[PDB]
Amino acid sequence: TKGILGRKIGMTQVFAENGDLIPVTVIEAAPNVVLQKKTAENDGYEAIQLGFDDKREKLSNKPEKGHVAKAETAPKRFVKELRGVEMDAYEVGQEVKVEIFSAGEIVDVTGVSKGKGFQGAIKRHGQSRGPMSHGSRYHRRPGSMGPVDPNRVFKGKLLPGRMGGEQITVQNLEIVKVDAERNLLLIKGNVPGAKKSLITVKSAVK
Amino acid sequence: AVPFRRTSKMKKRLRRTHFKLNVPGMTECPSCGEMKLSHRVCKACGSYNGKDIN
Amino acid sequence: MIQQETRLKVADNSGAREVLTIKVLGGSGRKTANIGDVIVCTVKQATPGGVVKKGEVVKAVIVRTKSGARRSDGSYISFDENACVIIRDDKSPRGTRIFGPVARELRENNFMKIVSLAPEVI
Amino acid sequence: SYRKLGRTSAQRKAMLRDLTTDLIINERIETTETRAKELRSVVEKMITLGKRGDLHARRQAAAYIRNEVANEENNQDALQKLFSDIATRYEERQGGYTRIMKLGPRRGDGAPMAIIELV
Amino acid sequence: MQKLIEDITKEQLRTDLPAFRPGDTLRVHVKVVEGNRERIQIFEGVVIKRRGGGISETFTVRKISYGVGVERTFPVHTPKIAKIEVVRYGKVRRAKLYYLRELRGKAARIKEIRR
RNA sequence: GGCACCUCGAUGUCGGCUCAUCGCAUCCUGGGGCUGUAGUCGGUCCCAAGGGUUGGGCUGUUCGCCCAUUAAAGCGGUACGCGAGCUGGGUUCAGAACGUCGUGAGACAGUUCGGUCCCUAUCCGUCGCGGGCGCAGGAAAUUUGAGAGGAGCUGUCCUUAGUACGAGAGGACCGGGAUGGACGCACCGCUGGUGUACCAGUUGUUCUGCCAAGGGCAUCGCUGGGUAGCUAUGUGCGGACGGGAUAAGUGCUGAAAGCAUCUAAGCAUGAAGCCCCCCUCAAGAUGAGAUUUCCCAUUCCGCAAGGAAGUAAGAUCCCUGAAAGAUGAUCAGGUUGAUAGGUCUGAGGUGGAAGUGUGGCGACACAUGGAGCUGACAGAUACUAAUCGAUCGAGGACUUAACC
Repeated sequence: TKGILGRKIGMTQVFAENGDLIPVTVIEAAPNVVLQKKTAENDGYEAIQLGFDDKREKLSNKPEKGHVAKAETAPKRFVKELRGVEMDAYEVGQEVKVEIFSAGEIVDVTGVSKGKGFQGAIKRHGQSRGPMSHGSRYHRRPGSMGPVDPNRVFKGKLLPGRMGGEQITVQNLEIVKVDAERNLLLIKGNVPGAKKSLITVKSAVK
Repeated sequence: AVPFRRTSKMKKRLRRTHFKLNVPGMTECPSCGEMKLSHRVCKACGSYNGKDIN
Repeated sequence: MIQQETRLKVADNSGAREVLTIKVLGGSGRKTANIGDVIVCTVKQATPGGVVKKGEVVKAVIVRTKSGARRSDGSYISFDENACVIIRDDKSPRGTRIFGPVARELRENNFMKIVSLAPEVI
Repeated sequence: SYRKLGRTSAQRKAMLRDLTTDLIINERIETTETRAKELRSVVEKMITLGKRGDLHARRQAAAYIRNEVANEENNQDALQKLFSDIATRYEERQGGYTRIMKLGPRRGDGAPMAIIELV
Repeated sequence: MQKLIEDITKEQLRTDLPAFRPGDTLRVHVKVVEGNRERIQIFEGVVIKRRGGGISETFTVRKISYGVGVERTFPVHTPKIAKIEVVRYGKVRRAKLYYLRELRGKAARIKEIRR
């Protein structure tokens, strides 16, 4: 398989030479560098781990600097790895850029979600709330615990808690335009995560 | 909404094991002599970042 | 979004004036009707002389709503009121002459007959 | 965003207006930390306003700051004292006319005091 | 961000548009294709709104048709708005002229500023 | 229903709302056998619990009956689930009445009108979030996956094809294609909603000595809009293709028992079912895993059992913050720096500021001028604040292989 890692800059709409209107997700991705080529006979499996954008020497520490000095680049802030790629396709230290994708290709997209915080059950899992009138003192409560005979509540009754911050994958997205000059991506749809955040883009396994 | 049993001594201490309060952060004043917080102006010397404040 | 029990204005010569959606068809529980789909309904008030009287269950399609209708180009169509036309099951209207502007969505929903008898199509 | 300061908008706006008038009054404020942090920006846009120093500016700053006495022997009101003296003093530094000095908290409630002075 | 957005959409935003205020009256030509038979339906009306920016800029227009008022909306820079021209210059006060839906019949006067 | 076994030093009783969960004696969807199964439809029976299993009218009603849809409108268990979650319509108080019974006070699983539902969560349990310690040095990252979760639902239309079948009527199996309903996930460009330090108009009163221009209060005084953020009714996507082992079933070969026989030996096929494939968590997995990179094995003491005291890598305290946030935590930053607030330039929004001058008795309208103003938005800018500091944090036991 094939895939890159970038930073989500924004999202807008773009016309596609037919009259219909196509909202798009805008992702800038400076050319990534493979730092380590994970191989089967020592790592138990094959993979490539690669870094996305630079860091200043102030925030760079000595261990990661020594790790990067094999591929002889600037230190990388954002490092992830992919599985299922062609093992001999990528030499260590080479770039991947943006042009390995072409417009019209179905795409698996994965990113962290927008963090929201401690929300109630109403927001968290969207089950309805009680009456707002006719004497109801049950305005926004999260429902009954469960039966009596098991003498305890079961695991996984869905309760108020924190939202967000947990990575989510949208499948079968379609890349509508690639701008290799500015190192930009432009995918139809809506991509999860806050602005200027992590976003990784993969070829769809479907 | 009622304690069904009394809480024993070791349970009480075990709850209170985190209720201890931390020390502040001191730093030696720019003007000599005494102790001061970080990012607070000096109470005694009346100075901060080497500069004097009335 | 035409919804269950919404009162509708009629825009043809079938004699019905105000109809009352029984509920919408399609899936098992359809909470909504947008432009184009058949809704079963009863008639609340009517002209004296008409093919349909007051108070019988009939089948109809809404032809113009006040909530917007979205076309693929990016345009939207919307109106000031809600109207529908009574359709018998031959998928063509009961009245012989309809009034007012009608949306284009009833083209690709196969409705050339009412589209032709429409006085104006936007 | 911007802080709420534990009060709704009416007396909040009255509070900030009163503090910034006090700032122009005596060029040095002792208050709590968060009042100082939200104080800084507003007094320094009034300082930009006074640096602009035209008649639209006079009326705009009149609509926010209040009329105290600032130099009583000259009967100098706060508006004119701003618009004459302080704009001419700080016309050159294109921003950042405020400083925050933090102190130990009060005996009464441990509220973190700050020193605000215009410099 | 908005720098990169406008550079990526400059090639697609249209240019041949007379500048208009949302209290004026227009006719707009659309190239709607019905049965692979391309033809132009003209749409005469009055702007009610002009909202957005970049190519997210959009505007909308009202017309009274057979006693029924209609909203028509478009994005500003679609390829498939063929021709647009101003017929008459309006004088309004509001930026958004929303009350025209309530105001039906003559009492919806738009004054000719002749500017 | 019978018995009276725990509870009368209190175990809250119908129905409804919110929330589920389990069984299968399966309502639909899946696979089959028989048919008095031609085909479209069915009847029964078997395998199958993965998922789903509608809105109204009436009555307190479960239940029913009716209206309209749907593939279907399942049956039951969980103190007739669920009141320290909610409801109080009815039964189950005290008032009052009707019918009836009683000489009467009064009474009726007879009716009718009205009728106080307490609790600051201790421990289990549940949902999130932190600190310590461990993982025979000390750190920064990347991971493996045991093992957990979730999704796992369906219609309609076109074609095959008016083709097989059928005197006819009518109408397919299998296979392709398009599109939808409901759910869930994500997110503001669009449609909008909100938007209480944004803008504009406007009444009363009061205040800034007066006019002008403004301030306060009147639900944000009212009204029309509206940035960011949040958001659905708005937008994008999913439940695809597959593999393996199967259930009911269909078999191939073949004796026991010269035949027969899906059977005992062997070899197959066969489900929305099981395990994977999809998504997420996951080494406290004490079995504490793996990879790469950095720090090195200093100073003293009993010399040695082992301690203590400075440190390296690297962290922390403290400070500026938000894309994160109840606080912790996370992340961006801390003077070789764009972290936040200013300033300037913008986007966008409100929309024609004041002051002038003209016309007009006048309220007013014009030009100056897309002017004036602008919370969160995005670029630059060292202007102001992230200063001096401090604290923590390595020196490593037996054997087999192997070579100083």
